[PDB]
Amino acid sequence: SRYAPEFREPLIDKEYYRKPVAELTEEEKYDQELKKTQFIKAAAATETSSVFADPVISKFTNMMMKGGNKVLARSLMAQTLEAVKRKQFEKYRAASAEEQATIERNPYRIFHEALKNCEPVIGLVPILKGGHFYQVPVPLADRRRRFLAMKWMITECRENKPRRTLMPEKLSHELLEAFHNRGPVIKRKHNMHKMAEANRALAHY
Amino acid sequence: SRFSLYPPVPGQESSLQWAGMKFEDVPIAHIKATYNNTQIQVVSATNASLARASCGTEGFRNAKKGTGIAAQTAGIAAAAKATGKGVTHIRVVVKGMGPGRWSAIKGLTMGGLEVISITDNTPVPHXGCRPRKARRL
Amino acid sequence: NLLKKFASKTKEDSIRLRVLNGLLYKSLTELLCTPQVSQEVYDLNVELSKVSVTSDFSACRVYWKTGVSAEQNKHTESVLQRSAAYMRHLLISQQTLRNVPPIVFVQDKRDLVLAEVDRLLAEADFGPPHRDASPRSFLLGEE
Amino acid sequence: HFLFYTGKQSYYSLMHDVYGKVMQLEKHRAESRDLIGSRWLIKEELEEMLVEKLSDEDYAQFIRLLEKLLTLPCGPAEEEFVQRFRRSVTI
Amino acid sequence: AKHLKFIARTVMVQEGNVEGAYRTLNRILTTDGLTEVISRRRYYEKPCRRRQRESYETCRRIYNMEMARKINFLMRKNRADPWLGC
RNA sequence: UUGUUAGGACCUAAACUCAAUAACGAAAGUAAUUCUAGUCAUUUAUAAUACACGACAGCUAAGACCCAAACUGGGAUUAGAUACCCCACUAUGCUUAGCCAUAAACCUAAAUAAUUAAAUUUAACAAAACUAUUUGCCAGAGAACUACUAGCCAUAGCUUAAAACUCAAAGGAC
Ligand SMILES: [Mg+2]
Ligand SMILES: [Mg+2]
Ligand SMILES: [Mg+2]
Ligand SMILES: [Mg+2]
Ligand SMILES: [Mg+2]
Ligand SMILES: [Mg+2]
Ligand SMILES: [Mg+2]
Ligand SMILES: [Mg+2]
Repeated sequence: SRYAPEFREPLIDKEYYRKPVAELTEEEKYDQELKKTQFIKAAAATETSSVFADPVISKFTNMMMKGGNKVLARSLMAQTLEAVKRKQFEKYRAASAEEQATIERNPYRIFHEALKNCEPVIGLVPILKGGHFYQVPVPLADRRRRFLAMKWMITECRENKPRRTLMPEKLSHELLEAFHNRGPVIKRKHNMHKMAEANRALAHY
Repeated sequence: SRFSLYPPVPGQESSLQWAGMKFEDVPIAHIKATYNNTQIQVVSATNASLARASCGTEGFRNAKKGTGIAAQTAGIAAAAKATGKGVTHIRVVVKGMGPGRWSAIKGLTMGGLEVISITDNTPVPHXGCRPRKARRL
Repeated sequence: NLLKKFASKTKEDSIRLRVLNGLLYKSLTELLCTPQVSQEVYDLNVELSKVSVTSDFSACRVYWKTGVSAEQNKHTESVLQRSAAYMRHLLISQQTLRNVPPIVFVQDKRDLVLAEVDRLLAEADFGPPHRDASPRSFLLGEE
Repeated sequence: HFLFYTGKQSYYSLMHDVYGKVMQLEKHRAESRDLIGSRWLIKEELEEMLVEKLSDEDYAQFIRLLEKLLTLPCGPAEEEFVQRFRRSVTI
Repeated sequence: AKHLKFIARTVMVQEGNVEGAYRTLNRILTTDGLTEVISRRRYYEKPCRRRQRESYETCRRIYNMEMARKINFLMRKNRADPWLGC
């Protein structure tokens, strides 16, 4: 890294800096005064104070990018959100007043609740003991649990789709189908948990 | 005006009574804790058998028969049989120095019996029988 | 000679190591269930996961079930290690094994992991069903 | 110099002065933060003042003696003395 | 077998603390040396080995007491440096 | 079979703690209790071809027998187990009479009277060194706790104890 270890990660929260001084906890208040005598890293190219910036979606975009083609990956995600909004608008208009209430037309809220529904609590780490492969139940961190949900989605769409379908049309159909807890990605989560149950005895190894 | 660890003296008058019973009357829980099996027998103060249990009778086998959790099950089983016969307070005479020496006493408490005292009767010869030869391993 | 004496400054293995490991675990468990080793060691109420003796027989490693609190574990580690030399004595003196290796105490936090998994697993969504040395050159004037 | 045969006549001549100062203050008998945002001189700077090679143990011992001087009541002469061994922290 | 039962090696439970009674009985049976005696008496220790063991314990106890005495004799001299700077 | 017995019988075998003690005895050896018998003065050292003793194992005869345990059988283990681990059991360990006379029988220190300085680590390591007295013993290693000889209750035994021949080392302490 070109940043010496003394450099501090930048804080790009607009409200935090403009809060009244008394509203800040003394711990947060201390850090502000300390940072006045520290070095601050320059903000990344994708780090802005925008109100429309969602960290979860920004991470999902980078996990789809190939060979540093961020423009294409962001375009595919933008087309996905639109493809999900347009699919719910059609359903909303073609639904009764009672059904209309339940229908969710916010793509950002369908994306977050979809991913959360695909996150596995426990995991399986494959081990080799005595010349056989004994995979054993494991607990997953908040970072590992989130990564697995995003990775499983980007891999179902990339592979298990017809040749002429496009990613904005397969991903939209999966975020919505996962959002209802019926997609194949949800089955991947269910299979992970069911195997861990089977290997309950092998946890010791 | 303090508690005495020493038990009541037989043949004297004491103010200590449990469930309207004197110390000499409280039934006795005989625990034989060996290195393989932990047996338990509960008897009345007149030497009449009321409950019996052991790691073997519970269903443990071989090396499991000589674990702490195996003896705990044996005590809970002996307690339940004793509680049915009408026993609430027991005097614990624990012979043996095996793994389920304490666990057998813990199971009896979990089973609803109230231990008022703990005696030890581990055989200690005063000079006796030549023990078997040391194991070479 | 007391000061001199006590200063002390200066498939066979597979089956043998499956008996020493079992017996040493059986024996050390009994040692720690009484104040025989120490009163401090008795109150720690330590449990033993397993004993692993090295193939060389250089050391005997005893795995004890670690707890949640680091302070509790740090204290238990110091007390257990200080008395390990004494524990070995007690096993040779009761004639458990004629020769016992230096005892080492290793931590076993696996019991905590298994409890965690069962917690999550119950809560999980399963889903619907010589020449140079010699003076010859010196004495001849060559050097 | 009377301390020549010590091998560190300049280090020990300085430790002789500071130890005599400490004794007079202790025999003779406020806030000690007369100077702020200052640091003790590093070993390399001390070695330059003495003009002799010092070890880490020699530097560590010198600082402890200077600290004890600050703890005790200090007249303006002492404050000027300890000032010599205080270098303004880079700003 | 001829003595009175329940006088010897008997502790009494205080307020239903059955574990504390047992833990005290263990400290009794260990301080009195019954624990070591029962453990050692599991297998036969031969007279030559018993004498070697007892001679070693005695010399081990003498050396551990004298070394503690040397440490405790200089426990008081471990204080703050009076002659700091010299 | 097991557990309990403040039931009975037995008096086999061994003597916890004390003993963190250092006593007694020529050595071997000896520590549950009581009682009886009993250790004692030769100036001191110095003894065999004589006399008397001498752990354990072993032999002989009649008993005892709780427990332990060569051997033996069974079970497991391992490529093999003729072992180590588990179970059963015998000689044997005990008593009464003899016999055998062997130990790393070692404090690896002969006994006795000195001295602590003789400018003594007088190698080193043990256990500071050293003088005198008397006896025993030793003279490179292996061959050799052997062969032969004599004595012995010993008969696959003990004590006594060489040579041929081979090597240039063997050995001790760091
Ligand atoms: Mg007898
Ligand atoms: Mg008399
Ligand atoms: Mg027999
Ligand atoms: Mg010896
Ligand atoms: Mg011989
Ligand atoms: Mg011969
Ligand atoms: Mg002959
Ligand atoms: Mg010759």
